[PDB]
Amino acid sequence: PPPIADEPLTVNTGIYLIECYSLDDKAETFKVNAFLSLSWKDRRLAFDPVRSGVRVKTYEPEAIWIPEIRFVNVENARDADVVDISVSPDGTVQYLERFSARVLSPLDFRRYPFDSQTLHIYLIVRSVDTRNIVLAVDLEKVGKNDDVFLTGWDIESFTAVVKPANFALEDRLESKLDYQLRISRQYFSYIPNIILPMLFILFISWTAFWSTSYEANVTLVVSTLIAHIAFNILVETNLPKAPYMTYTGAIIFMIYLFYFVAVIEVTVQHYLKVESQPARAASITRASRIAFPVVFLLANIILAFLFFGF
Amino acid sequence: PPPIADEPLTVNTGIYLIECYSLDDKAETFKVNAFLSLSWKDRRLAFDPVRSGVRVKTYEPEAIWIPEIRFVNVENARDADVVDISVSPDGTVQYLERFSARVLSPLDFRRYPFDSQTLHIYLIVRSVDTRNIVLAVDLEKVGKNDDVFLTGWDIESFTAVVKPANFALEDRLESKLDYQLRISRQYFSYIPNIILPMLFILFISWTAFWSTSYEANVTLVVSTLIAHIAFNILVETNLPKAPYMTYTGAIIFMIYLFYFVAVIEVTVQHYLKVESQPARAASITRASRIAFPVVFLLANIILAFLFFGF
Amino acid sequence: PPPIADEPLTVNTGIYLIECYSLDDKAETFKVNAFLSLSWKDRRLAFDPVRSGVRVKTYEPEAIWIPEIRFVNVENARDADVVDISVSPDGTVQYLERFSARVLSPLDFRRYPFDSQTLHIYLIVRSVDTRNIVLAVDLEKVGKNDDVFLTGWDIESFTAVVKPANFALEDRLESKLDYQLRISRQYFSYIPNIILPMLFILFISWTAFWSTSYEANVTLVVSTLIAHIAFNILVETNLPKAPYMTYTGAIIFMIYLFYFVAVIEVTVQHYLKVESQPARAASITRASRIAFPVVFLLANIILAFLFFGF
Amino acid sequence: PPPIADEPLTVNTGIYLIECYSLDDKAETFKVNAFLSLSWKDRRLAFDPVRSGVRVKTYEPEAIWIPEIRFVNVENARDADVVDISVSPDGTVQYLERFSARVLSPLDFRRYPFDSQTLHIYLIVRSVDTRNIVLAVDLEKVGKNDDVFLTGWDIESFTAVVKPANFALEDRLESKLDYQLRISRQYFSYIPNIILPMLFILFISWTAFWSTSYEANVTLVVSTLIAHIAFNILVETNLPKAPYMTYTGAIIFMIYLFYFVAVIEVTVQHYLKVESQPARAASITRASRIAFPVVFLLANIILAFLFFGF
Amino acid sequence: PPPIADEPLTVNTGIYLIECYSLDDKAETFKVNAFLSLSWKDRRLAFDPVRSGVRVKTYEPEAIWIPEIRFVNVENARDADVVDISVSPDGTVQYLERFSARVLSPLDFRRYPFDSQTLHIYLIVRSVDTRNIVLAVDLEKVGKNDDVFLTGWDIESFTAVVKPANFALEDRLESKLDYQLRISRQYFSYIPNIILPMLFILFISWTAFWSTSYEANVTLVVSTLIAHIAFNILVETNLPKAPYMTYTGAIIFMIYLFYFVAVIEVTVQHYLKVESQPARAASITRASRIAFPVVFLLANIILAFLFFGF
Ligand SMILES: [Cl-]
Ligand SMILES: [Cl-]
Ligand SMILES: [Cl-]
Ligand SMILES: [Cl-]
Ligand SMILES: [Cl-]
Ligand code: NA
Ligand code: NA
Ligand code: NA
Ligand code: NA
Ligand code: NA
Repeated sequence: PPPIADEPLTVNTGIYLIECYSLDDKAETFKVNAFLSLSWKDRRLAFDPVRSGVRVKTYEPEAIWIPEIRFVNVENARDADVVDISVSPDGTVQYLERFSARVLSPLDFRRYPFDSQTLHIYLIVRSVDTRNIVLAVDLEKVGKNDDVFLTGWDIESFTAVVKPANFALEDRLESKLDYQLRISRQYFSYIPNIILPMLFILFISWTAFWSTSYEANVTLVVSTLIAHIAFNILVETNLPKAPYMTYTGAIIFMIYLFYFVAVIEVTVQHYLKVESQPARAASITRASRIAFPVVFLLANIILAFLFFGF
Repeated sequence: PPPIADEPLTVNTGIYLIECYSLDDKAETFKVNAFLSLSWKDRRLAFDPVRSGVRVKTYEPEAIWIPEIRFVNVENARDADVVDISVSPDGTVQYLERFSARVLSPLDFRRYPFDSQTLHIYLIVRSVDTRNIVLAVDLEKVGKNDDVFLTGWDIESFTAVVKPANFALEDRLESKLDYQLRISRQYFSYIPNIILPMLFILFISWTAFWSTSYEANVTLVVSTLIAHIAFNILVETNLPKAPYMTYTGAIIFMIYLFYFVAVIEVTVQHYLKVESQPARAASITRASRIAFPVVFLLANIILAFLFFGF
Repeated sequence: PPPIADEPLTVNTGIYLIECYSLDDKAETFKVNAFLSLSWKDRRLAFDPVRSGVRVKTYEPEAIWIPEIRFVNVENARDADVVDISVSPDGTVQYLERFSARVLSPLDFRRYPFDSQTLHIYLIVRSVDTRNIVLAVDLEKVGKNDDVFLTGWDIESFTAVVKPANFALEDRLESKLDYQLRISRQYFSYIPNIILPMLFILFISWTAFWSTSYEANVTLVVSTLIAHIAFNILVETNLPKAPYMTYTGAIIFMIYLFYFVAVIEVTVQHYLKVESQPARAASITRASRIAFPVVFLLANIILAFLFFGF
Repeated sequence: PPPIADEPLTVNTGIYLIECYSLDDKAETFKVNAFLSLSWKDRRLAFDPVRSGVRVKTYEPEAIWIPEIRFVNVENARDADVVDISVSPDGTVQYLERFSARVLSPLDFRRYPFDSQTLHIYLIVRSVDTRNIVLAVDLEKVGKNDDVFLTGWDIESFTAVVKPANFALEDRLESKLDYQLRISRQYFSYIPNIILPMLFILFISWTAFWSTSYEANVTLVVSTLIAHIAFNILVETNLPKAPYMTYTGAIIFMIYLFYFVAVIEVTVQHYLKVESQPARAASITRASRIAFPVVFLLANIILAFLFFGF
Repeated sequence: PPPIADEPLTVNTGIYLIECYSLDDKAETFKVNAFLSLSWKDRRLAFDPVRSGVRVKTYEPEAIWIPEIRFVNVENARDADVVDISVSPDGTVQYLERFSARVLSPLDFRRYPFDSQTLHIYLIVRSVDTRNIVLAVDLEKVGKNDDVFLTGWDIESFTAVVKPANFALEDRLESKLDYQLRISRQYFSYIPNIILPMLFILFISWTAFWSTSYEANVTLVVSTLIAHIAFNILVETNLPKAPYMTYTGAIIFMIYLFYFVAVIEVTVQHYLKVESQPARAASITRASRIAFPVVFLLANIILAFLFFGF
């Protein structure tokens, strides 16, 4: 039994995160636990303060018409819990439910682990005989609790995009609001834990340039290679899967390339040394001791700018 | 209390994906979150616009007969949410529920990671005293939302196969519709991440052909073999299990074969060298330097065509 | 209010798999999704075709007495969905529910991966004041849909054991039916993927018999041993846990034993060589080159016959 | 509306395992699927066989008072299914529900994998105006079905501790029964699969005592060490986490200790050999060949007795 | 229909843990299973002992007004089970529900594995027309059962912070109580299992200082490095992820640094030895034999005090 007038029905909305948690780099989901507040005018139940004697009349949710507001990108849907319904005398209604759901918002890993992310929660509502339109009420949207935390993330802002995106769908108007939680990573623990050790084992491979022992050099470059892969296995947990070209793992790919040309160089210095041209081998080796770090530092700089300064 | 006439009851159907997600290579399932729209004529509740005054009369789902449409291939069944029921005056009914479920559609991994897939969602309905037949209404079947994404997949099309497959079952006619979501993989991130490093460590093994040091050669070919398996462990996540003959992993099997014959060759060049026939050893080695890459490039071509050009 | 007569109540039963899936080697469970059909005579609701005018009278499940048929070996119990209830005029009732559950059927891994399995679904019903007995109706038991698949299994048959096992339990008769789904594995993908590479790395270890270099030989046999264990880690997923003596893994245990005696032999050839008896060392080595493969092929044959030909 | 008399209300109880499954060494839980039978006198509904004509009067659970029996150590609580309620003429009531839950019973891993375990299921009931006391009825407690199995365990007994533990709690008496399922492990598959290979790779390390090659010896002892850790990773699944001092893993710790002193000995024999005291090196080596196995066999015996014979 | 008077409504509260379990270092959650007791005055249902004849009048929860107490930091919300409602004659009500939930309390890993933790459970209640305030009743808050256990933790205390934190929220007063479970780890099993073996493999690397064999030394330091990473993979389960600077893993980072400078030193002693300055190499080596352990023991002491003595 929807409210009736010549105007489209506006429904004021407001999310308020009590807790957010379980960001899931793999499923691209994150759980949330929040208030939802709806508010809309219904003159059919507008009432008299004086004859009834009360400032506000509460109602059970079964009793009166309530718009079908729905989340769009939510798996584990319909976890709801009505907390309050308060009808104002002029017929404005104030609905307030607690809810929680696992939202599905895609993440972009290209600048990992310096990425920022912007999680989304959509709300549609579908029209009936009246057209229906949602819109954000900022006093009740200010959705961060001070206590919200994503471990390993700094939480920038929770705000709504004030203009609803109205559109046709299966022969009805539908109105969709977009709430956005913005976050950025706590990278620094990764410097001690991921980048530095990989670099150390790479440098250990570069030691081979001061050796002429082909036996010591294969044992060097190849044993550091095994160490490299084993270490990559060790941190496999902090290197989430993407079908796209990540920053980390561009530099990883580049590191495997350095293992390969280190092996090429070692093999060359040895073939050269056995073809009785020791001067060329010692020159290629003495050269590599400068060449390898430098092309690395350069390729690292190109690569950083390509992802960040671009 | 089903509607009655001399004709079989046609029920118009339409799926509309709001979100699809959680494709699961292991369980061969994927979650979906969509509209379902059913529509069918029931003259028993056909009514008068003039005497009742309204263009359309909505009903609670308990109130009137509703066909038992059911998904066939769905674990985590019965996640339903009625959104709209609108009865036209001629007795046509328009049902619209939001639902989500994890569909069970088998995947074919033979051309991984260049595979395309075609996910399926079936709908049966079972006959009563009236025969019953489902059929697809394209205006409400156009099921892709623009926002649907399978991370790492390009989503080609969501369409329904318009002819229902009617058939006897436990002494009743049953009618089954087939909706099909079509997808194809985002392979390219795999070239930097999977294929190139395996190739580099294999080439490092081929370095042994320029060495005559049996000590350096065992250390070479066998340490690169350990590196190879360790790397395979590293990418174990991106190589899903099949009971059948995959393209990748045909080439992987072939790589293990190349490690084996490299070891055979190394051992031969060394036994030959100790039997005082150094010319045969250096000829077998100098030969291997061309033979190995070439049979590889050839075997790779045969293998590519066998899977793709066949 | 159970039906009454001087006879024990027979209830005709019939399972019909629509889908089976998620065979779980670890939990020894598998999910299923099927029809259940019950059928039994109740003269109390037998009725007149002529005075009532209809061939069959349908009933809501709340309305009439329905036997408590129950699955025995089912975790995630009670996922039910009544589809049809049709009462015949003589009082026979035809019940038909769709259901799904995860069945608990033990698997036997001794001949893995050439094993066949025979999954079980039990049905008990418990007596009241009337004795009660289940029995299988083959027209509705023919439970395979053509579309059922267990990925990596060929599905032989779905049949029921026609004689119920009646027995006393907590002072009541109980009757239990046994339905059996029979399957056999798709082994062949395992030959390229598991057996051949293990064999290659073992043969690489046998290469040591053509070397006299103790340095090269320890590096050989022990680096192939590390490769072995790393490879075992790689295929750890396809080697399910058992508390019993599996075929695969008998041969695996035997492979570790071959690494051990290869190390013993290498060490012996070297101690012999340093005790200035080179003729014994070269004889033991030249002997091993035949002895190792042959005792392997023999032990493999004994072992195959012990598990298969026994 | 509880039954009233001058006596405390005794409630006879009885669990009957239909299936037990999913023992979880990690969460320290195990799933169960059983009957529960309650029985208690209620003269308020005692009735006349002659005037009513029936030997037993069944009731719907809503209709009559039923004690709040509750499991204590259960996550995934309240999975219930009433099967029977039968009231005797003198007012004794016989309740029977099927249920399943995941019970939380701590495991003790100190003698793994020769451990036995004793799983617990508690039942409290809380007092009202009448005091209330549970007590076990053995005819309906005999809870094993013949078909119960924990894969890899032998199931000794399912019995109840007949004396309830009554106690004050939040100003009411509460009565708690303790049912106990007793089990012991199937260790033997572990001898081929875990213990023997670790021992083989350790013995391979001991081979170094017959070599004087410091190059061969480091390659030996350290490559077997890497093999060891890799093997430990391989069986990581069968070595469950404890915050306490396990038997296995005492012996593992001891094995790492043997790797360490083998390295110490090897380094010593080599420093001695370069300080031109070859006699002391060859004596320390020739000594180690007996010392290492023996201190091992001894330490293994001490360690076995400390855990088992103590 | 809330109780009315000129005063704010105080609601006495009390949690009582029956079981706590499944502490989850990864999700930073832990499950709990407890009593909740609410108590508050409602004169509207105050009653006469004499005219009604009973000391206490029990009520069904539907029948009377009950405050909306709610947990704040709880995923898997609303697992409730009313156990008792007892109204005193003066109108005080005594509510008692059993519940269980997975609480979300952040953990601090900086002093792992010597950390203590302090888990939190919050309770808000929201005001209506009356202001509403929660407060803790210690006789029913004494929440530890003697049987509570977190495996691997010693459980210090379960207490409540007696002063509620009242505050404005969405135009209502809200009152929030804070219950705190305090725990501290069982570290000692980690000394045999994690710290000692890492130290052993590190010391094995330090053996290289008594060798001048560059072949033996690369094989030494680098093979121990691989061993190190493999071992880190073995204990990866007991080293939970943090975005911050942990104590363990500061020492791990420092260990990787020692591998790196051991490689540097080895390479230097070898380049020095080939530049025909053997005295500098043997001095740097003989120096390292004291320098490495000592800077380690010092760095370990600095690092211990920085985390613990600071
Ligand atoms: Cl050399
Ligand atoms: Cl050589
Ligand atoms: Cl040698
Ligand atoms: Cl030596
Ligand atoms: Cl050297
Ligand atoms: Na890992
Ligand atoms: Na993996
Ligand atoms: Na694995
Ligand atoms: Na593992
Ligand atoms: Na691991």
